[PDB]
Amino acid sequence: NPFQFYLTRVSGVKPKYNSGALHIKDILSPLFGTLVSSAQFNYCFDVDWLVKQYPPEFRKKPILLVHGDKREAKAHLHAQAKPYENISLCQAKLDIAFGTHHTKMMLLLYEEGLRVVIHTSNLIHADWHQKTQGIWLSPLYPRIADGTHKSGESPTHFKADLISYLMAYNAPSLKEWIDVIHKHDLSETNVYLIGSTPGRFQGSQKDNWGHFRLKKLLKDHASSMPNAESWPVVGQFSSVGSLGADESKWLCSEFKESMLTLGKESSSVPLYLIYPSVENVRTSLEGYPAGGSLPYSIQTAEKQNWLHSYFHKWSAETSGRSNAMPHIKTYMRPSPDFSKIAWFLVTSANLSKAAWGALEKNGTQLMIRSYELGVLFLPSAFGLDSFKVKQKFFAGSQEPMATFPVPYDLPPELYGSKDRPWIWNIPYVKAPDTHGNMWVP
Repeated sequence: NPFQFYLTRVSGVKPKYNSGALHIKDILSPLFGTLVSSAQFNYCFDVDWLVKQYPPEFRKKPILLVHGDKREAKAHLHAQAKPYENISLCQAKLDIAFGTHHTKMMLLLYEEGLRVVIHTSNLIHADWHQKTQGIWLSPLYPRIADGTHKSGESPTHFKADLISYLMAYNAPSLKEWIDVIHKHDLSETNVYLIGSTPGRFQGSQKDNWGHFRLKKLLKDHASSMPNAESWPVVGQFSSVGSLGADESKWLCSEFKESMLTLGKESSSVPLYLIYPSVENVRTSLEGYPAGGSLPYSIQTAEKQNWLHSYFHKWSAETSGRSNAMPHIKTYMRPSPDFSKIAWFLVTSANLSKAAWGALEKNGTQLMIRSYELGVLFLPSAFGLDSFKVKQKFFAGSQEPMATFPVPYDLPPELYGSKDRPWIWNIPYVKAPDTHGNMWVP
């Protein structure tokens, strides 16, 4: 299939729902390539666990961990890695307050070429065990021969855009990876990179990152259709930032405005937000502890009760994952009957200004606090005008190159009047979870 979009394996679902899913041990297997070295960009690391996911024959190859931890957290990560002489660390600079290094990416250098993996899971056992997580696997990119001058660039500009993302760190260990990427041919890549890096972007730079980057790609590489105003926007995420006292402050002004862009020309567009309810979490495979990875605080939520009228339950019968709580984040533009989509984005970015950017200085500057990274699937990059939605995620549909695997059910289902968004720091003592426990933070 052309999309190379996968879910992680879920322990406890029937095998038909894991056939075609990937565990981290599969990604790092010798079948994917003969590993020389690797870089693991992430937020949270269990180093003992991570080294054990590499094949035994590859466990002494150099590994670079790219993280954003400071102070005692930084010391803790260094102490985790100290037993492993082959592990180096790169601390990503976070010079704006309340930012984090959230990007989840593997750079895998092999004897045979290079691969890039952009995904949504932390490098801890629980993120790969019973959660819904998303992975994009690049092609095996071959080396460009010594002495040959060619760009190695794709029609989506992925090579230059990945180098641009790594340049933003201003880090010597990542300049080494930039030089690796320069030496490989990434021309087969059919996705667009959408990154966030921390900073204040004006002028020539405003469209490089965050939601203005999305807007620019949709302006330039998508077409508007008649009745575009009836094509909804769907956003699906595992954490919610402080969005302001009403929808006009950010969500339905600048964020929705970027998401509804199509084509170059100059709003009643429905907006569906998918976020687990308390009942989704209680009845999940993990039970209430799944909610330790859904970090919405009561202090934030009680400032924006207007937001919850946009919320829809998690449901994923299409992939057998209704009880596997989502840590994937996705954004997409379905048709009014949800049978087609104009584009699909899988990313680390949750529904927050820190991740997507907030306009400042009278709309001339986009300020971003965090590192995030995702890949955008546009029909034009596949010779198509729209994607047909795959009816069953792991099924064999008659036109796989035209048929996009959406991992959750459409249309999304609105919360009922008794439902509440999962809020992780209040107790739930009315009904026990699948393991027989309550939640008492």
